Amino acid sequence: GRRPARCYRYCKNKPYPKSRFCRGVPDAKIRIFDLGRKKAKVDEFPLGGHMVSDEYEQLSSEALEAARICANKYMVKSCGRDGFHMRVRLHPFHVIRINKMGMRGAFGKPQGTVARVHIGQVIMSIRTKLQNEEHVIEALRRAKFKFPGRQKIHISKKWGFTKFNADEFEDMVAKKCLIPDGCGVKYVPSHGPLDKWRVLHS
Amino acid sequence: IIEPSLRQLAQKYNCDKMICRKCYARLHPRAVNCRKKKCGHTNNLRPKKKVK
Amino acid sequence: PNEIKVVYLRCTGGEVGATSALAPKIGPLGLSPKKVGDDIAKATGDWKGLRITVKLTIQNRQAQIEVVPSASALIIKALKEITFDEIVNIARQMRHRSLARELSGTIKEILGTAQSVGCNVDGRHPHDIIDDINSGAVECP
Amino acid sequence: MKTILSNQTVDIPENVDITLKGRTVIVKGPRGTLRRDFNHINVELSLLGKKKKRLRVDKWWGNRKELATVRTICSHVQNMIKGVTLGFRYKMRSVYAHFPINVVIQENGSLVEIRNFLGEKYIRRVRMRPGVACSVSQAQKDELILEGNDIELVSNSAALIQQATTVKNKDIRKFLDGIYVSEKGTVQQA
Amino acid sequence: YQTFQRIVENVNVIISTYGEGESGPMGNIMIDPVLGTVGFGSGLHGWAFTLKQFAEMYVAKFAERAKKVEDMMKKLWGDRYFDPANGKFSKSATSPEGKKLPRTFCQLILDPIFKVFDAIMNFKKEETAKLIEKLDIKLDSEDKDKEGKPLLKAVMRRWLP
Amino acid sequence: DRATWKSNYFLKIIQLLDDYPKCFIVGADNVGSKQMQQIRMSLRGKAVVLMGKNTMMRKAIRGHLENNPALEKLLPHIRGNVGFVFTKEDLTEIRDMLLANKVPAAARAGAIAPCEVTVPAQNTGLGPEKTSFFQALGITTKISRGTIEILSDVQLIKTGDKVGASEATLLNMLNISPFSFGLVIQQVFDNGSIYN
RNA sequence: GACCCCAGAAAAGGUGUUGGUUGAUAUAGACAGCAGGACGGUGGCCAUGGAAGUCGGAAUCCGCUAAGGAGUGUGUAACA
Ligand SMILES: [Mg+2]
Ligand SMILES: [Mg+2]
Ligand SMILES: [Mg+2]
Ligand SMILES: [Mg+2]
Ligand SMILES: [Zn+2]
Repeated sequence: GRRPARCYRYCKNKPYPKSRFCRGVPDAKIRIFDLGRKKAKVDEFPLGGHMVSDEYEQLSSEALEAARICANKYMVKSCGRDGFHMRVRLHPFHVIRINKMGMRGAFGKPQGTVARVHIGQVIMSIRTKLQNEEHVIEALRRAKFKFPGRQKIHISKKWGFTKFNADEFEDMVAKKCLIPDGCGVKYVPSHGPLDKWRVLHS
Repeated sequence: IIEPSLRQLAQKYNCDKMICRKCYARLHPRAVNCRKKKCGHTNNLRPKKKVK
Repeated sequence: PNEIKVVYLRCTGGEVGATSALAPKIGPLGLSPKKVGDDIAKATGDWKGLRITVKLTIQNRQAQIEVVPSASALIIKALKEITFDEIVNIARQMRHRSLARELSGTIKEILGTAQSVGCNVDGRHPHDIIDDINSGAVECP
Repeated sequence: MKTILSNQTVDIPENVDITLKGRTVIVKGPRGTLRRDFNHINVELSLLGKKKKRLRVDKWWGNRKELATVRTICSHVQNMIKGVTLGFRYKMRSVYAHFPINVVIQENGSLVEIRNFLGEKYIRRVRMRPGVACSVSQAQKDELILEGNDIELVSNSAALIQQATTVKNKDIRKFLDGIYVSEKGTVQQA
Repeated sequence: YQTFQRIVENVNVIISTYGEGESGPMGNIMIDPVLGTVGFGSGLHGWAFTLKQFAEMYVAKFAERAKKVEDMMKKLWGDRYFDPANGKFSKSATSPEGKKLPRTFCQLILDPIFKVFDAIMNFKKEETAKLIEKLDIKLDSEDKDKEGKPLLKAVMRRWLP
Repeated sequence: DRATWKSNYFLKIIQLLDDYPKCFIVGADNVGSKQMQQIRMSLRGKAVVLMGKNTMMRKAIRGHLENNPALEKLLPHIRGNVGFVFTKEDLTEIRDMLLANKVPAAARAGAIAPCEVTVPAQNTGLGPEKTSFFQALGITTKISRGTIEILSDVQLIKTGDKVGASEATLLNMLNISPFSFGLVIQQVFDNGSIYN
């Protein structure tokens, strides 16, 4: 019922999102993009591991769902159901068409959704305890088999999912350049009202 | 009714071995890679099943 | 053989049961007890313990003295129904004390750790007691 | 990577005498002579002393493929040495479940006759390699004593008997019967 | 002898463990070759024997007939050994010089059968001749002409019905 | 924790060897931990038994004891599976007390047997289900009194040979103690001295 | 194997060889071999037809220790 992924592997069709022009699009296979302990604050999960994809191709929505399940089964089995947070950093926005059965009026109707990646772009993200690095690489290594192209595993120097480096994360939090809320942190520039400096720092 | 000391002697040559999962090749008990090029010396090995 | 020696153990206690006990399988070795011996077997081993109560039985021709080896979890579960600090100390007094022990702080630690399944003195699990073992650590000798 | 030099040395006992003719080692131990050429490899062989009689091989710019042949040669020469001072004796037992395996040793221990293997009517005749003599031992109920000076020939003849008694079309985890090598020792036990 | 011992041991062990009626209500029930309760033979070849016949004939070649043969009945089975050169029994596993001897059962029961079987099976005609007269077996028809296994079929039946 | 443990053993051998001047060089033969468990307790009142890697000992009491020589005579003697028993009382008593604390070790499969044991002809008392074990070794046994019976004493195992797998377990059921050995002293030490 | 278009190949593997990156162990003696020991509470708790280290749910200690997991696998109905 679905064509092989080799028929839509390449980004050659001028991004075609679901809009008022492209209606009647079936729902994408992947609806959940965050798994594990999505509530762990910032500190228990300082280790962030990424799956970057070094090919300009498009990954389908069913492949994104399949790799997410594959990474969830392993991370739960090994690190524990509460020992990790997963974030699929790819959304299947592009819509692929199919010309069902000659060439007259060949413009196809939507059939599925894919996500287009670049040479440097993370597909999946896992934050967890520091001692789970080997388990994170293995979980990503297995989920990589569910994608058409070639991907790399990279242990990011940044603290968890936060955009700030792990070595300096603790000391700016200490001097309150960052405050923790939710899964990430809030940068606090020293250029706002002074009353907001004094409700902090006190 | 084979006496056990000779029974272990025969199993050493018939039973106690590893089998390649890709080409079924009979390999020594300590084999880690298959010795045959037809499978590409794969390390996917399994012990030979016992009759127990 | 001590005029009889049919030493074998059994893993029942508390409720009499008799039929529910595994005694019929263990009966033939002595050839003495049968059903009547089983009934008297649970009579002394009725209470303390009220639990699994593994006992080592020394034979008495027809009767069978049911001396119970003081198993750790057995005595711990028997006492627990909770501080029992002195009660865990006496529970750590009557049993054989081999433990591959050296001093009294050792046995207080080892018996203290065995009762992790059923906690320990009021609001503290029996491990943070194990580190700072000073109170009564030498109260047995 | 090419090593400057890979070499290793073997010691020669007093009783046995080794002479070199190119890459051809000849040993003159008490139990006969053993000769084996090595011209399929490129090493240099030398006798070092006149009193302790040391045999040395060198490799001189080999990669790891041909570095492995330095100790292969020395192992062979040691096998030559042991084969002429102590000889090779491959005891091997015959195990059978139901049908006894009857072995008849024909002329001067060079032909063996496997009769009742799995109760077949086919007689298996296997010819020992030259210089290898097989026999039926008196110590054990049923086992072959095939002795010799060359380990390659003795072990190959032992393999000829072992592969001759192979159960076909049956489960070989059962039907464990046949003749297999039990121990590999020497003669004179020294 | 070993496999015979293994079987009777296997029969005796299973009699005792389930047949709780040991010495008591029926006495000792276990089979024993020395007691005469076990026999050897082959229904296909129509010949069988027990320790009585060999002991009975050994005495004949050697009322009161009962008592003397039951003691030799005892001697045949078990670990008791017999020295052929000494020509007598011995409880020691080895002769005084140091020559270990076969046990009494294999020595004086199985050897004549093994000699009889091998002679006919290998068609050693002179040996069958010396054996039949040394064994004193009556020669009926149809066997003087037929050799081999059917002849072994005949001589064992006639000797040991 | 490896570096800490190794250093801790250095401190332990240092501050204990400073105290006890009398020692025996004692070899750990095929000696179970459980049976070492009881000698440690059995000597706990009198002495203390300590040992580890023989290289551990060698570097410990060669480079840190330049202050107290006469223990260099331990250096060529600490070889093989060797140990220290650290005693303060008379050597003669702990000598025979060590000899008195012997274990009736069983027969492990694969172990060599330096001692000879042979089962006599006695009534074992085992039930009528263990005959197949005596069958495996060729013992002719008929059952008497509902118990297994050895008709004639049969050789069990000769010195200097390998224990059979089915043989070794048979000795356990018979409860008869096979070859048994434990802690054995080789050399002694007291303020720069060695004896038998 | 052998040259733009071009006339044929992928994912995935290799203890075949070569180079490279990173980490670790090791005279306080690594690695691999050959040889010993591999304990007590405790057949640890809850589940049980029987689950004793090894079908499972959790907990992950203590003492002797050189070291021994309240267990890596084979094995057992459970043991052993
Ligand atoms: Mg198709
Ligand atoms: Mg297009
Ligand atoms: Mg070699
Ligand atoms: Mg078939
Ligand atoms: Zn293969």
